[PDB]
Amino acid sequence: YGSWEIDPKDLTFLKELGTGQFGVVKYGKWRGQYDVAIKMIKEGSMSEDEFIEEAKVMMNLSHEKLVQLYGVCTKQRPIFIITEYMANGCLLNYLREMRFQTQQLLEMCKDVCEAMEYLESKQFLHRDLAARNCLVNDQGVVKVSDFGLSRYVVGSKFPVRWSPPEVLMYSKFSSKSDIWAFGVLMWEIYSLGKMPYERFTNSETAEHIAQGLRLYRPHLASEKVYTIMYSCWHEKADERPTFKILLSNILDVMDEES
Amino acid sequence: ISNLSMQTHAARMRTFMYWPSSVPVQPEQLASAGFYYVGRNDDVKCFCCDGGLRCWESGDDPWVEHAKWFPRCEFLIRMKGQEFVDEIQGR
Ligand SMILES: [Zn+2]
Repeated sequence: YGSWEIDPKDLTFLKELGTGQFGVVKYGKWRGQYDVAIKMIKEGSMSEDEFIEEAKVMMNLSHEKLVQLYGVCTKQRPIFIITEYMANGCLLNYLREMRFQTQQLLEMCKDVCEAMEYLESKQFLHRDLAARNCLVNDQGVVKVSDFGLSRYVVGSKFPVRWSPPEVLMYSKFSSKSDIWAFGVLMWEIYSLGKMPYERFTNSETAEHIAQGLRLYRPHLASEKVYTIMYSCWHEKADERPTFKILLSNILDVMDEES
Repeated sequence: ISNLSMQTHAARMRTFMYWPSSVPVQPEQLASAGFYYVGRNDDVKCFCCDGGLRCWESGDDPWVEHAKWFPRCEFLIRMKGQEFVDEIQGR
């Protein structure tokens, strides 16, 4: 109910959470009872007309490992995307802070895979899958966030480290551009918040992933766990796995460890 | 203006005293592009647009990175002009 729209008069701003990729995020109460995160979407970057109509698709997605979108405040500038609050902040700082056991690291990959498998079934694209976008709740569960927003609006920018060769070269987005982005995310998880291709610049990285240079096996990644994330990086996007295939490769290693 | 205490180049240049030597971008071209050192890692803020930048790589131009991320900045435009910004943003 409410037409996916929230009355901004029922939103109480309690504390600032920080600047996200697509706007500044605040913490508060919706109707004085529900803990929410209000994302104020940045002026000038967004068309607003393109978002207002197409957002209805994004809101209808419902999954355990997907940040619950509560509603949007489109009636003003900037628009506010009200979602559930994720106590442990983002995955990127969370790994960097911590030390987990390796079965906890694999489990995190499994939560993101289960959510990507869901979006894959609904023909939806995340486009920007990385540890900075995944959020962690008060229970250490990872939930995917910042999906699709990338499709509503430089020489060499940092997302080059997360993008496959067809994205660097022709800017071709598909379920295979997100399979690759997931393998890179598995690498960030096993490397504990490390930067992908840390020894290379934004521009060097492009003419290296293009040549066939891949991420080295993280110290905590077993030689069979590295096989799963290496599956994700096929030079030819067609010979890459599916979120259902990957989920079954991950669940195989959980039994072959415990 | 966000940090009024850093509107002068020489004020910004003092914050780069604790700048790591390892960072390959110069404190001179950072202070010239409106940036000042915040005190942690390589985090710099524009005194004007409050825009924060970090993870500086070799071959970076603070003015180009200023226009790549904060192009509507009322200082970047007053110093380098819209014709510089449009060439960077529209790349
Ligand atoms: Zn600025």
